Amino acid sequence: MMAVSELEVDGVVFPSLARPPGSAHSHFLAGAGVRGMEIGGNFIKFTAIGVYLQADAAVSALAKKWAGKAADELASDAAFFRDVVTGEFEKFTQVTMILPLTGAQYSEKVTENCVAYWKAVGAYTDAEAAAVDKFKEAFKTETFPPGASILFTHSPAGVLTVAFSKNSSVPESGGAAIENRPLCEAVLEAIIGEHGVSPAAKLSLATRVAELLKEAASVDEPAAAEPVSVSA
Ligand SMILES: O=C(/C=C/c1ccc(O)cc1)c1ccc(O)cc1O
Repeated sequence: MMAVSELEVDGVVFPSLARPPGSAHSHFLAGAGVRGMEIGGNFIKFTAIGVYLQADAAVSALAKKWAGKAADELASDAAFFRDVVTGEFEKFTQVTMILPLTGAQYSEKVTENCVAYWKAVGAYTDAEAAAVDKFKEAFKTETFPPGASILFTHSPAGVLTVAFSKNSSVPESGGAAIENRPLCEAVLEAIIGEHGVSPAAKLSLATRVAELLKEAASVDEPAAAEPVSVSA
C-alpha cells in the first residue's frame, strides 16, 4: 500500500487524499495543475484542477499496460490519458477557481464543446441531450468566486456526480447524479485528453503515475542485500 504527496497549484492546496462526494472510496491525488488560456501571449490562469483516482483500484488497473514506461513516455501518449478517463475505477475531479466564473459560463462552455464533438463523431443521442439539460440545470444560478470549487465524481458505470463547495472543502454528499457515460467521460477528457485544457494537470498525472508504478515494481523484488525472508 502507498502514499503520494500534497500539491499546491497557484495557492490552491490539493491534499494527498480525499473522498469524493457521494463515494466511500478513498482516492489519491494522481495529478494537479493550472488551467489557463493564452490571451495575447500572456498566460492567464483561470482554475487549479486536481485529478484524484480510486486508491483501491487505479494502480492495479493501469499497471498492466503502463508499468515499465518513463514519465515522458506516458506524458506524450494519448492512450495513457484515455485509459485514465475510461478506466475501471472511480475518478474525482476538483476544479477550484482562481478567477471568478458563473455556473452558466462553465456549463455552457463545457456542454457546447461536448455537443460539438458528439455531433462530429456521429454519437449525439436523445440520451446525451437529456444529460446536458440535467448538467445545465445543476449549474444554473451557482456562481463561483475565487477559491470556490466544482466537484465531479466519475463512476466506472458512467455516473457523473456533480457537487459544489464555497471553498477547497469537499462535501460528504453529492448533488446531481447524471447517468450518461459520454458526458461523465467527456468532462474529464476535456481536461486531460488529446484536446485537454490542462497540459499541466496532464504532465503531473503522467509523472506521478509513472513514479507510483516504478516504486510498486521494486517492492516485492528480490535483492541479495535484503535476504531476511518472512515466508517459511
Ligand atoms: O467561461 C470561462 C471563461 C470565459 C472568458 C470570458 C472573458 C474572457 O476575456 C476570457 C475568458 C471559462 C474559463 C475556464 C474554464 O475552464 C471554463 C470556463 O467556462
